[PDB]
Amino acid sequence: NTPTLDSLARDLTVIAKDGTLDPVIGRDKEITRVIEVLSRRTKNNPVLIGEPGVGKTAIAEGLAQAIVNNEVPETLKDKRVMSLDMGTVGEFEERLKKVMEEIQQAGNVILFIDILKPALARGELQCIGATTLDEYRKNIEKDAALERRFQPVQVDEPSVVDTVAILKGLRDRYEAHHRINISDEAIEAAVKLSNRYVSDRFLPDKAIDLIDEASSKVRLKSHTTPNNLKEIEQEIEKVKNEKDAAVHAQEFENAANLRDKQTKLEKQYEEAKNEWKNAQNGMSTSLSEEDIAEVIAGWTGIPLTKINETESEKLLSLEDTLHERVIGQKDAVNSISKAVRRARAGLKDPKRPIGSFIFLGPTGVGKTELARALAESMFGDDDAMIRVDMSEFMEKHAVSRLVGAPPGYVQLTEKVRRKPYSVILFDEIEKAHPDVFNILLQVLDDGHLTDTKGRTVDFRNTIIIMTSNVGAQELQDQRFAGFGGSSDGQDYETIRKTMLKELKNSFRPEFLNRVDDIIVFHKLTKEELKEIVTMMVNKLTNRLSEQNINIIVTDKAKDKIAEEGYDPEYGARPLIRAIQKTIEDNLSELILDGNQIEGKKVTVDHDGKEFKYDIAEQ
Amino acid sequence: VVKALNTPTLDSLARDLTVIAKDGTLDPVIGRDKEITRVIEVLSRRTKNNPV
Amino acid sequence: MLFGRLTERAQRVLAHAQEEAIRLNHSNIGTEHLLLGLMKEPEGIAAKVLESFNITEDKVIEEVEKLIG
Ligand SMILES: Nc1ncnc2c1ncn2[C@@H]1O[C@H](COP(=O)(O)OP(=O)(O)OP(=O)(O)O)[C@@H](O)[C@H]1O
Repeated sequence: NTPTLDSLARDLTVIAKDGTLDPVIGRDKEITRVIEVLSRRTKNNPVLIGEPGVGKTAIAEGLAQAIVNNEVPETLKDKRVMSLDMGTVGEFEERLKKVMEEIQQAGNVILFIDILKPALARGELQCIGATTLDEYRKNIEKDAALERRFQPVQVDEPSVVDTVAILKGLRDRYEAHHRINISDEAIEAAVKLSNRYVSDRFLPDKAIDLIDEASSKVRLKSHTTPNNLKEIEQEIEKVKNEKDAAVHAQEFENAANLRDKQTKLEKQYEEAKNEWKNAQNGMSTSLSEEDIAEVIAGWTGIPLTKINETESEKLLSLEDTLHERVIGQKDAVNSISKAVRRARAGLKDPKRPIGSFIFLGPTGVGKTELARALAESMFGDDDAMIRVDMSEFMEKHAVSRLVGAPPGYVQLTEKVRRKPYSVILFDEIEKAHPDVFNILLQVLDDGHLTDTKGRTVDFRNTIIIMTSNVGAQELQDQRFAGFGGSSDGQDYETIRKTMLKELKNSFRPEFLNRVDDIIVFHKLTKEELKEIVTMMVNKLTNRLSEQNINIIVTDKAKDKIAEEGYDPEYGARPLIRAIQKTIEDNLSELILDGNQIEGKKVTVDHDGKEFKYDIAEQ
Repeated sequence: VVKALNTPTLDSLARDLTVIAKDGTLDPVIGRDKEITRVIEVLSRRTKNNPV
Repeated sequence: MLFGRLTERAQRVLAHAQEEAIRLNHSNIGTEHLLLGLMKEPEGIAAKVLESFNITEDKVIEEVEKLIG
């Protein structure tokens, strides 16, 4: 019975014999793979290759449990499974020899791990590894003796349908504890919302983590006292205290009356409790899909208004959001709106990125503003954007930075792994190392990468937008080409074709084949800045909602301030400086003058020379 | 005025809080209602019911 | 546990102190008012304590009125 092995490690077949834990669900293929590898004459030592946390222990648990259920074949029939943890690591080597001798003598003991080279060379130990890929390629692959004795097995997270099956399998184990009726529609919504945002710890702990507050909220709300039993309980408590005081007062004349009142209150409380509990038991604790959405709203900080969507009106409202946040140049909005919906529906290849637009045009037009608006209207998070600057990626040694530090030395992949649903933006792409272009082409074509540690990152749900400043000199010449007008009257397709023809001269012909649509921004005119000033004023008023102050700016002031920093090359940069140094300078003094304008209305008017401020009621 | 007037193992190995709080000696915890509600909501669950 | 343990007579003492504060033109409910509120409750256990100590109602009222302003 291998007493030495049973004392120096933890036996799993004993725990699985009682079956006190939840059964391993969704790992029906890993068990068959393990029992098939263990039956092979050569390389009979499977290794659970994968990142920690994906359920490597569950594989061993299921393998040990299969013995009790008589599901293992004759090759692995009535054979115990023993796992030796890394916490038990001279005198250390004196125990493993006895353990392997007992394993060889018994013939039914299967070793499991998270000196031994002669043991594995002869195949006397059918150990099953569980180390990560990084350590497996660092301590096992370097040895030739163990190279032909260990068969790597790919163990990773299951599919979404497998996760739904796992959740439905253990439904009773959760419903029988707190007596909560879990609806079928809540399982799919929960598994969708968990994978939508929580994608850091992989499966299955990123999908089962939602059922901790969603049901508890309604359970606690329905378990409280609706101002019926609390008053009776307080009356009973005060009557009991009064009776105790009377008993300690040696005044038993009122003791009988107090006892009778206490008995009557106890009877009334019992009747009320019975009639309340009958009504409570008359209905079941059904679960709705709103609780999971509320829980995930607090888990990630996303407002509930964005999560509570059917993913059908988002595409329609994308154009409205882009037109509201970005003033003018609707051609880019209409061009990007058509391309994203095709990929979202499924017309485009799922592995390829949803968006592959390229931003072109003069600086200061607001490309970053449009990117942020798109990210907010598509994902709902403004800060879920990763920006990589190509200014530092000019040498050959810089290619080993975004993919990760190679083993021996000590970015983008690490950040994008935690946020697969993020918008990726690049700057100065026209000046970058050639290997970066190859990496970007591989991302656009294959749809995924792999770091130096062997972990595979995902780029299927990532939108790649590259901003290039080349070709800006061509657009500005077209505006002044004809007197009395510009190129705005020309069709957008002609300008797009000319910019594409000029773009492929500097870039690779095959690099532009993956671009869904070339994005070209227009110029800023006098009328466009008037609405930008209005938007800035509205944003300033919104930021002053706490002080309850209404600020209105006349169009004359907007026109006067628009020309203060009008420059096509700079863009909208001088506008912020002009706004801050004209109105806000006087506003701050009024705020600090003992709340002079608190709870009032401020009006900005340009009389021709200065900006007179009017203070009145709000 | 004077003349005219249960799991015991854990009790000795630890300290009981609700006994002292029953007598009305501890300072009233005010403003921590959100934390108390969060703790009681997390604690009442089959899985992941150990708040930290 | 402030109001969760006071008896009916305990609240009567407080009410007597509060009503005596108004009559005496005192805006502060001092300790001199609780004594008067207790003296006007000849039903509690404390009533026997003062009765057995030759403590009446009229003497304490004037004694506390002389001390206070
Ligand atoms: N139509 C518009 N309405 C309001 N603000 C606008 C509009 N167009 C541009 N802006 C503003 O112009 C600013 C320009 O800054 P931004 O960083 O976005 O510039 P950019 O043109 O993308 O260039 P760069 O890549 O050099 O940073 C933005 O912050 C945005 O608020």
